[PDB]
Amino acid sequence: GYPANYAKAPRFKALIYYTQHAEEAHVQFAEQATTFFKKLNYGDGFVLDITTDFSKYPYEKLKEYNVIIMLNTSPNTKAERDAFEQYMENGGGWVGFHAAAYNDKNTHWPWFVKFLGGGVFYCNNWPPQPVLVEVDNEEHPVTKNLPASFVAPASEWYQWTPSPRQNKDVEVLLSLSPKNYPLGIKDVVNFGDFPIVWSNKNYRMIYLNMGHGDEEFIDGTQNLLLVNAFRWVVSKDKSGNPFLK
Amino acid sequence: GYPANYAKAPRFKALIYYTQHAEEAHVQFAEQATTFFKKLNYGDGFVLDITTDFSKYPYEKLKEYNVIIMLNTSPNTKAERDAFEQYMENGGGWVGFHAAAYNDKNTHWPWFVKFLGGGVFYCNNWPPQPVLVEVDNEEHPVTKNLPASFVAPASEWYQWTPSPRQNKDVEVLLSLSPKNYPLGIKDVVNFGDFPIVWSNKNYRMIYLNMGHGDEEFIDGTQNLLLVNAFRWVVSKDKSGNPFLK
Amino acid sequence: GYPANYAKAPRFKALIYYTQHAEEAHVQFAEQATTFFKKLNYGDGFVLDITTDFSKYPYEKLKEYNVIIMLNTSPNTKAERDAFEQYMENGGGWVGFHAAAYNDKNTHWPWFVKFLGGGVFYCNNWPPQPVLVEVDNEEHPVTKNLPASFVAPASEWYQWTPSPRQNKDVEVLLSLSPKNYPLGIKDVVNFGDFPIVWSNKNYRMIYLNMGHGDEEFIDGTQNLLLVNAFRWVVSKDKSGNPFLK
Repeated sequence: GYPANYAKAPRFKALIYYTQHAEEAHVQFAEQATTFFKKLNYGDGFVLDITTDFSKYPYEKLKEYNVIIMLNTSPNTKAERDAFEQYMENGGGWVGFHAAAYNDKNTHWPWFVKFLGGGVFYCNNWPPQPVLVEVDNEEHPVTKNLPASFVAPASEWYQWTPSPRQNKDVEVLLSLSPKNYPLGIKDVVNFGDFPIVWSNKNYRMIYLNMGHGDEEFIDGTQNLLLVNAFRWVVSKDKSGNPFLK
Repeated sequence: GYPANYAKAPRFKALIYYTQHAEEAHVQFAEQATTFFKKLNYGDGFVLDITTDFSKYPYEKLKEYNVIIMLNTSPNTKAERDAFEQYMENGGGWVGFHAAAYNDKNTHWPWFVKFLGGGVFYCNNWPPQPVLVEVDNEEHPVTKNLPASFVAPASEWYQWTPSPRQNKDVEVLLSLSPKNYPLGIKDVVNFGDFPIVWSNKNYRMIYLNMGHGDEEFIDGTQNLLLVNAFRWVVSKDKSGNPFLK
Repeated sequence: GYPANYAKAPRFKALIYYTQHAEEAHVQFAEQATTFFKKLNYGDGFVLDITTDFSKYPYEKLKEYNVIIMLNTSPNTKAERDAFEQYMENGGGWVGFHAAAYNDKNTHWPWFVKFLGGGVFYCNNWPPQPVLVEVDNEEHPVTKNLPASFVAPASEWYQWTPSPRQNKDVEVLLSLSPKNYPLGIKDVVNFGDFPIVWSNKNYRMIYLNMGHGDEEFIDGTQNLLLVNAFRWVVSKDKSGNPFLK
């Protein structure tokens, strides 16, 4: 048999959402990550919509998207938050990066904290720097063609309380190695669990902690992780896997 | 004695040939790869000539080059084809990239199909993406200082039929790992042998499947493979190894 | 308790010194390496001063710095050499790159030759190219989160005589692998010991042989080595580790 499946029309719809109302380093990442996903849509393998205004997307308009890619922020208004809740509870897809999972005592969105796996922002290192990362599960579609360990390019890295690993429904896929400790020049992280890529198995979602600055696409290994993360979430659609059409 | 051999004059002549009559991503690679080889000639270690018109090179003018670097296409006219045939049959050198080996039912160049090792274009993945690659032979001068496996930067990757590995006179040096399967977002490759760097031992030649887009030089490991590929073909010259002068 | 130490004010002072009176490739590295250290000082984790004139820094003014980063040259006048000698003998810190350690029969500075570990310039490869490098000691703070081996991005590489490894007081941390031999297109290095990152344990210092051209920051792994090198020299300040404040 022939080994290749050539698409006859776009396979699925993806929505990119990012804000300009964020730290310059987060806007820079969001703009370069948009270019990265646009390049993946050269030849129209899928339908890619880009927005800076999530208020135009109630649940009824979010339904058509296989996946939402949130590059630097999460919904802030009740209307936006409710739309995303209903979308995720009804089998929607999510690829979240860095500050898209940021939450503290002033977020007042317990559904989101639960959706992420319980982790509230705890600490971070400073300045952004490369780190040694480790694959927690080598048999997963996100990591099956990734080296067991590699140096990720420079980012600001976050710890959470409790660690998402403490959640029975969370599957941690990549972690920041404790061999990096003490980590930081300005703000130093000295210990603790440091997961950076995970999935809450109750939802069709993946979170990646990297997403800061203008140099997150200089590394082939991390770019492969991003392709793998996006592809896995898209393939898991309850209405069917789009790569089999 | 002293461990270094300093050149007294340029060691050999190389010719770069690429076309502007190709997909923009093929011209982008060709332009960046030309810069890469120009940087290797800082200080004039060799003589590097660059052309976009192979019709100016009959066999008598190709004789003067140790190696021809074909970045994105192969000869298309009988005169150009015949010149390249005579050059390769008389001990000439070749470094071919990506679309320089492309051939199908409308090519009508059976010598070139044989020269490449028999492989006719079969399929490809889409869009371009990084992949896990594996060294087939770790003792070879092209791969002796390369990691056993690594993630190559983004490219469009080709399968051939029959696989060049099936030819007794071909030595496969690098392979796209089956751990990458299923490979593709638009056009998905699900199985089969996937050699990407090989040599037909009947000629002083090397083929590298990568060569697409404007980010093929972001990776030190793949840049080393390219230095190694070029150096190996040049060293094997029948009139003597230029690196020993 | 809490795993993170957030700085309340800049932790230490660093001085960058580079010359414009050097090969362009050495000036290009120096300018990009200055940007790299400026990015490490985003948010003012430390105080970073930059100069092209070391004659403005007698010992009395050098004492205020935890570390001196020498990107492409060493002190050339007796006044500049005496200032640097007194600074290093009184517990000063040093991070040196590439041509900053260059010395030959016309240097007439035996203190510096001793400070470096005894190595006099012997030979080099040409043109600059990536190479397979190996970690010599995996337990050291400079290498504890680095892969055991990796391909470093393109640089011109130096051999010394005698090897710094022959010195009982020197700790070699990274080496250029002999698997790279024969190394070079123009100027070929065929054998010998090839250390590239080391420390003379009699001083608070680290030397890194890389530092040539405009593409030394394309690799996450080598960027981590540079962060690690800088952090380790700074952390060993006799007046106390600045990262524990």
